[PDB]
Amino acid sequence: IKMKSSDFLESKVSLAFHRTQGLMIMKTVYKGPNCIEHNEALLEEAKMMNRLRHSRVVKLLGVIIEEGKYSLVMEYMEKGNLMHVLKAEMSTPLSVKGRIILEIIEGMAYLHGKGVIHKDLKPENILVDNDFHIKIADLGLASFKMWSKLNNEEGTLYYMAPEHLNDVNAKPTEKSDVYSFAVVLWAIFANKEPYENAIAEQQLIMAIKSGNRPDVDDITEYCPREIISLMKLCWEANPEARPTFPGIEEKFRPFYLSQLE
Amino acid sequence: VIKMKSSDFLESAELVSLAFHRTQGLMIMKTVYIEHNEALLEEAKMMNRLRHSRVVKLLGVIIEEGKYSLVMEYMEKGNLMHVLKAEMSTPLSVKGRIILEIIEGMAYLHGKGVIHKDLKPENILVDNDFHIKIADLGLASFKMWSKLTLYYMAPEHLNDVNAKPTEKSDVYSFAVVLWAIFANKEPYEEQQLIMAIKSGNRPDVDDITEYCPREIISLMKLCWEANPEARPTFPGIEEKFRPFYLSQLE
Ligand SMILES: C[C@H](NC(=O)c1cn(C)c2ccc(-c3ccn4nc(NC(=O)C5CC5)nc4c3)cc12)c1cccc(F)c1
Ligand SMILES: C[C@H](NC(=O)c1cn(C)c2ccc(-c3ccn4nc(NC(=O)C5CC5)nc4c3)cc12)c1cccc(F)c1
Repeated sequence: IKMKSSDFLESKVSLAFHRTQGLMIMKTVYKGPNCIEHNEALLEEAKMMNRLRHSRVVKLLGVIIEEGKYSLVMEYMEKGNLMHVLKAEMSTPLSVKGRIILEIIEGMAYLHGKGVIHKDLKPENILVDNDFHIKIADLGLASFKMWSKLNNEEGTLYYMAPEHLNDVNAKPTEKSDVYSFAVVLWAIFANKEPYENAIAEQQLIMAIKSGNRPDVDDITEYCPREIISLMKLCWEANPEARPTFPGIEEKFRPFYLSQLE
Repeated sequence: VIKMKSSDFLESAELVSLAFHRTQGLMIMKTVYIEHNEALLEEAKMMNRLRHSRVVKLLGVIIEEGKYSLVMEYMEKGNLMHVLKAEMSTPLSVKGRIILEIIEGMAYLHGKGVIHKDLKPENILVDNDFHIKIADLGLASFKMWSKLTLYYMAPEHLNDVNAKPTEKSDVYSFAVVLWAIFANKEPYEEQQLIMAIKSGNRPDVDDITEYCPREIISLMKLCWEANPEARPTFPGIEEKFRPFYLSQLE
């Protein structure tokens, strides 16, 4: 699982070419003074990332732990993130959008089943391959404590549950990821980011905390009536009222097979 | 649009940077930052069409491969709040002219189908002669370049980010600028205040200790009416305020 920087041809998210295994994605996280006290915990977190093995989760291919330099190596996803694909000038049919929603659900159920709270689910953390299959990613390292710590030693809020806005000590839960899935759902059918009419961040933060949600009327594409009810269910103000991902998969999978696929 | 190069500038200093152009003088540069380019250039081509004596002009754009910058004309005295708080006094006649120039600038923008949406004293810049220009520091009007305070927000946009701003949203902002011009300070010296504003709270008129003509108090109250329908338009304000300024204030 551990690699060396010299395992890569010579040229912060970059395309990298490993000398034997080929094209990969490299994110160098820290390039400063030595800090080897963190190293066993960083290595154990990398091993936890590497044990996340599921078709809808980006695989960690390697970790570089060098005396001044820490890097994570991931597999490459050819088509970029969900928002870029939704905005490409070829249209994405309802059947493919339905499949993507189910795969996001499958990936998120798997992560929650492994005791992982994503904490930063958004269209940019949903990557797409050539066949329009998706994998969940963590570009800002929001999910693993020590790597997030190392990233910050010396982000968009459209998808943040309202309980976390203006609250640095609220602990993210499974219901915080369910909130983010709701707005991603809205984005998949609007083909754009929400809240285009916001003027100021404090206006948007306070509006969302008081009950503002993405404009369902701004979906001019056909959006099945059950998916509008799903997003509204998932962005409920009270987290206890939000469903779980296994619960979402149990209602959305038959609906996807009978109507959308 | 004029496209410019970073090699066209001698000196830079942060302040958004003040830059010294090789021929055209002092300028303000905001470095903001290939999928983006024809639309990014088209927004700039559109900004450049705002040509008016009371609106800050886009002089050029720098599209370099690690660098995206907007170049604006420089306003020597900074923004309106900085000028109102200086201990050199601003007589009523200069305050009246400033109000009329804000109106001219706002009428011109609306005439071009531009809704400012963020009118406030920080977006009102002042030159050496105390003439003003309307600016958009937060890039609030052009989406993609913005892609790269609530005291002046009309109550219909408070706790409602999906309502579409109108010309009447700028008239509300004008009203609070009026109050600030005569108090020489920001008003309301958030969820509690937001709700009070949504139910009718306004800046305290009794907190204006400077002399303030009766017509400007009534205009202020007219322009900040809860119902957007009751607020005048800027051409409507100009027909009442231009003769009033000439006969009483100038
Ligand atoms: C183990 C996994 N950790 C990660 O996923 C990542 C963590 N960090 C810091 C990353 C940084 C970049 C990428 C990434 C990976 C692949 N690609 N592929 C393209 N493709 C194009 O840009 C195309 C040209 C247009 N971009 C990317 C970007 C991933 C991760 C994970 C952990 C926890 C929860 C999870 F859910 C998942
Ligand atoms: C075309 C025009 N676009 C803009 O207005 C600006 C857009 N962006 C991003 C800007 C960033 C900075 C400035 C700016 C310009 C000049 N000055 N001058 C001083 N002076 C002093 O700082 C102190 C005394 C020393 N500051 C400044 C700051 C302007 C703009 C516009 C568009 C739409 C509606 C409008 F109404 C106007």
